Amino acid sequence: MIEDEMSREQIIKDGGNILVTAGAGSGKTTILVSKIEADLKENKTHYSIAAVTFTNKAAKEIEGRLGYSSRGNFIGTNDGFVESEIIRPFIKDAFGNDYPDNFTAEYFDNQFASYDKGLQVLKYQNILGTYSNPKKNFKFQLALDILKKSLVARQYIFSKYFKIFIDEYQDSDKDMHNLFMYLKDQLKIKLFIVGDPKQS
Amino acid sequence: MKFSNITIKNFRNFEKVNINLDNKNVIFGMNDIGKTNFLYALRFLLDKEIRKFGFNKSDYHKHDTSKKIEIILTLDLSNYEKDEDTKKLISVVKGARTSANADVFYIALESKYDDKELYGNIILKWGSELDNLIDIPGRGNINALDNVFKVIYINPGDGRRKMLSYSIYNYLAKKKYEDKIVIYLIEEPEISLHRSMQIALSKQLFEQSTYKYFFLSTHSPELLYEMDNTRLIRVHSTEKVVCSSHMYNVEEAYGSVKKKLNKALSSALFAERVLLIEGPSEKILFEKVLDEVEPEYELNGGFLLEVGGTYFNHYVCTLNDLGITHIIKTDNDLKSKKGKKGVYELLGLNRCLNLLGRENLDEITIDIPEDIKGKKKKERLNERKKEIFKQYKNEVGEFLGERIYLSEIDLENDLYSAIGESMKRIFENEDPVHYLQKSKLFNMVELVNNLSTKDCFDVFEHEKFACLKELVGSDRG
Amino acid sequence: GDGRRKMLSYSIYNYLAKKKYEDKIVIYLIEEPEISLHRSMQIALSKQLFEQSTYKYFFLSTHSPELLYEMDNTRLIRVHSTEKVVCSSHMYNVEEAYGSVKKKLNKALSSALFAERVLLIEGPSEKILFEKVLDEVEPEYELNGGFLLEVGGTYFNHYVCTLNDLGITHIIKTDNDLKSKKGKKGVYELLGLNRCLNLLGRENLDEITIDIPEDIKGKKKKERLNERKKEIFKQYKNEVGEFLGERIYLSEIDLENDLYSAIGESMKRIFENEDPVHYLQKSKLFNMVELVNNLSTKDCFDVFEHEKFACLKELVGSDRG
Ligand SMILES: Nc1ncnc2c1ncn2[C@@H]1O[C@H](COP(=O)(O)OP(=O)(O)OP(=O)(O)O)[C@@H](O)[C@H]1O
Ligand SMILES: [Mg+2]
Ligand SMILES: [Mg+2]
Repeated sequence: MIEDEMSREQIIKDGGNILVTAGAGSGKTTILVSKIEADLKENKTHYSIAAVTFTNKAAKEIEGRLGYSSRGNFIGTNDGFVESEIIRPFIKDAFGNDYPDNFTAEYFDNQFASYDKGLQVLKYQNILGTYSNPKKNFKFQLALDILKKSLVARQYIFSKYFKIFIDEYQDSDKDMHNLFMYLKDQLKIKLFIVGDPKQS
Repeated sequence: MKFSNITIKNFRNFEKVNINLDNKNVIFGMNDIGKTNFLYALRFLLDKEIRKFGFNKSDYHKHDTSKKIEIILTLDLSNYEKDEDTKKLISVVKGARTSANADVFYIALESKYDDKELYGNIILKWGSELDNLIDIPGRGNINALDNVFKVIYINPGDGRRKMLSYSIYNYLAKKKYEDKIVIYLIEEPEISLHRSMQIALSKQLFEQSTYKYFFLSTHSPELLYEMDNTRLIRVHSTEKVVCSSHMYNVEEAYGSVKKKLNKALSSALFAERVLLIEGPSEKILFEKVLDEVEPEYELNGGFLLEVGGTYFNHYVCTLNDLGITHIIKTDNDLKSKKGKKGVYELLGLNRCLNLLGRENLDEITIDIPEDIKGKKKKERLNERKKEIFKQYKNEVGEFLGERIYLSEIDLENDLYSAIGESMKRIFENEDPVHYLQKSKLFNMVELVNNLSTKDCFDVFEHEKFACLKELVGSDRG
Repeated sequence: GDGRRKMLSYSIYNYLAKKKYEDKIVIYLIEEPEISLHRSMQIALSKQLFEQSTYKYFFLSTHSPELLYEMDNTRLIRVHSTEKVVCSSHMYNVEEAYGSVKKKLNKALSSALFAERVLLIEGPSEKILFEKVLDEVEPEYELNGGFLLEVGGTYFNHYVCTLNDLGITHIIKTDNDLKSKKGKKGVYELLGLNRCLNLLGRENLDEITIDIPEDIKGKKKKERLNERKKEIFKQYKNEVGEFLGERIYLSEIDLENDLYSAIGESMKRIFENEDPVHYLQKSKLFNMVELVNNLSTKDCFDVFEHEKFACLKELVGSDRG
C-alpha cells in the first residue's frame, strides 16, 4: 500500500545499471546483502554474479551473512578475482605454453617500474614485482591485455558472469576503471558502485 | 549446440565403432545386437547414477579386462551466438578451450581394470583437442559434467499410465531443468501402446520443440510416421557389429507427398533386402509368385515396396546410407508432354540415369499419321521403346551392375516372354497382353487365380525376373 | 539381452506343454507378445500361431498389426471405446476363391482392424489425393481412428462383413465401370454397380451391350462410354439413393469427373489444356503427383466441402447435428 510500497517496488525490482548516491558505511552492507539475496531470489537461469571487496574481514563477514550458495557465485577481493578468473586459466591460451601456470605474488624484492622489464622477468625469473609509482596495477593491465587477446576468455565471462558488485570505489586506480569499463561496454555486465559524498 | 560423433572402443559388443550423430537420433536393428548397449554408453558418459557403480568384468569386450574402455563424444559448438546451450557448456568448462579450436569439443571416458580390487574405475576428461585432455574437476561425489547435462531415461491398468508418466517427465523437464541441457534416452516406447497413440507420440516427438535432444530405440514402424530432420542409425546383423548412419531430411519438392513416403519408407527401414516396384499389380503378381516359391521371404528380411510417381532418389539414398540392399524393377515409359503433340520424354530411362548419377536425356519426337490410332499407335510406341532399349545398351548393362532392372517395354511383355502359353490358355485371346493391360487391377487377380505350381517357377527362374532372386538372396556361388 | 530370451521362453513353455500335459487340455493365455520383439519375429510368431497345430486353444490380446498377417479360422473380438463396454465377435475365415490373394488381404485388413472409421478406396491415386486433402484440412485423422484402405480387384464383401461384425464403420467410395468380356465384342458387364448391389444383398445385373462404328475410336469411344455410364447412373437412381443410405458412394463416371466438378478451374490452370480429365487419365500415378504438387489451401477445402466427396466428411466424423 501507498508510496512506501511503491518506492520498494521501484528500488527492489530494478534490472538495469544501479548507481546510488550514498555515503561510505552507515548500513550500506545490509542493503548490499539485501540486494544480493534479492538478485539470487529473482534469478532462475544458469548465470552467476560476482562480488568484489578490498579487505578479507568484510569478505568473511559477507560470507557469514550469505552462508552457502551452490550457483557458483564468487565473493572475494579484486586481485583474487583477477588471478583466479582471468589470469590463470587463460595465460596459456593467450601467451603460449612458455609462461608458467602456477604463480605467487611476491612483491617484497622486485621494485621494477617498467612493462618491458616486467614481461622479461615473468619470462625469465617467473616472478612479478611492483612499480615504484604506487598508483599502478601490473596485474590489471595484464588481465586487460589477455582479455583483449583471448577469444575464449571473452566467451567464458560473457557466458557465466552477469553482474559485478563493487565495494570501496573511493581508493582505486584508473586501470581498474579501464578494465571495468571494458567489461561494461562490450560484454554487457552491469555495475553496482558505492562511493563517497565528498573527499574522505 | 549439436552432437557430431561418438567413438566407442572396447565396450560390451563394440570393438571400435564410430557413429556420426545429430540431435534427434533414432537407432534400430535386430534382437540381441547392441541397441541398449549403445544407450548404456550414453548413460555411463553423461549420467551420474550409472557412473557411480563403476565397471564390472562383463563390461569389457569378450571378458578380456586388459584393454582400455574409451568412449569419446564430439560436440559441434559452431553457434556461440543465439543458442543458450553453448553458453551453458562454455560457462562451466573455463580452462580447456582454445581460441584456435573454438568450434569443436570433446568429452572422453577412460577405464582400465585393476584386477586386484576387481574394479574398473571411470575417469572422465574434456578438451578442445584430442590430445591434451585434462581431467574434469570435481569435489566429492560431484564433478562439473553433472552441472551441464541432465539425462532423462524412459523405459516402460496400462497405456494411459505411461502417457501420464510422459507428461510428468515433460512437466519436470519444463519446470525443474530450465538451466540444464536435457537429453532423453527412450528405450522401446511402443510397449502396451495403441497405434493411434504411437502416431501421436511420433507427431509430438518430431514436430514439437519439447524434445530437442533424444536417442530413441524402437521396433515399431508406426512411431516413425512423422520423421523429419533426424539421424537414422542401423545396427547390422552381421558377424561384425557395424552401425550405419543417415541424415534423414525430406525435401521441399516432396512435401506434398510426405506422409505416403514416410509410411512406405518407415515400413521398409526394418528389412534387409528391399524390392522397389511401381504399383499394386506388381504387388499382386509378386505376392502370388513369392507365396508359391519362397513363402517365408518376409521372415528372412525381404520387403516389397510400391513406389509410384517418384524419381527413386530418396529411398535409394536412405537405404544405401543405412546398408540395406535395394533392388529396383522398372520399365521404360514414353511420357507425353503437356501442351505439346508428338514430343515424348524417356521417363524410365531418365529415372534410372538420375539414380546412376547422370543428367536427363533430351526429349524425343516421333510422329504418326492421324488416322492411325488405337492398337497400332501402341505398337509403334512399343517399337520406338525397343529401338531406345537397343541403342542405349551400355547404359543398361551398368544399370544391371547397380541392381537396377529396366524392362524392354513393360512387365506384361516379360510375363508373356515367361508364361505366355498359360496366358494364351487362361485369357483365350490372340492378345493376352492387351487384355491384361485393359483393366490392370481386375485381370491380374483373374490371372493369379488360375496360375498354379510350375508357372510361378517359370516366372521365378526366368532371366527377366532376376530381381526376385536378388530379393530372396539365393546365389549359385 | 531381450527378444531371444522371450522366444526361448516360448519354446520352454511349448516343450512343457508337449511333454508334461499330454493328458490335459492346454489353454494358452498370451498377453501382448509384440513386446521388445522385431517385426520379422512377429510374422514368424504369427505363422507359428495360426498355421501350426501346437496352439489348439488360445486367447490372444495384442496391439500389433504385423502379428495378424497370417490369420485364418479365428474369432476376432473387439472391445469398443464407447461409454458402455461392448465386445463384438466375428468368425474370421478366408474363402477358397480368395486363396490366391490371401496375404495382401490379410496385411491390408490387419492394419485396418485397429481403426474406428475405415474409408475403402480403389488404388494409390485416391491415396495420394486423399492424403494431400486430409493433410491440408484435418491432419490428425489417423490419431482419431481414421484409416484409408485400398481394395483393388475385389468385390468388397469380405472387408465389409469383417468390419460390420466388429462394429467398425465402413465407408466405400467407388465408381461404376463397364468391363469388357473376354471372347466377346461390344458386350460390357456392369462392374461397380454389381459390386454395390452385391454389397446391398442383391443379385448381379444382366450384361448390357452397346454398338459403335469401327472407325470411331480414341477419345470419342470413351465419350460414348461416358454418356452410356451417365444413362446407367440416371436410370438406376433409387438404387443409388439406397446405396447412399448405406454409406456407399458411387460416382457418376469417375473420380476425375467429380474432381473436375470440384476444382476444375484449378485443373485448367495447372495442366493448361482444354481436357484436364483426359491428361490425368493418360498416366494416373505421375499426373496425380503433378496435380497435388500444385494445389494449396482453398482447393482442398473445395474438394472437402463438395457434395460428391461426403465420404471424407464421413471418415473425419464431423456432423452438423
Ligand atoms: N561383455 C560382453 N562381452 C561380449 N558380448 C557381450 C557382452 N555384453 C553383452 N554382450 C552381447 O551383447 C548383446 C546384448 O544384447 P542387447 O540387449 O544389447 O541387444 P538389443 O539389440 O538391445 O536387443 P533387443 O532388440 O532384443 O531389445 C548380446 O549379443 C550379448 O552376447
Ligand atoms: Mg534393447
Ligand atoms: Mg494390460
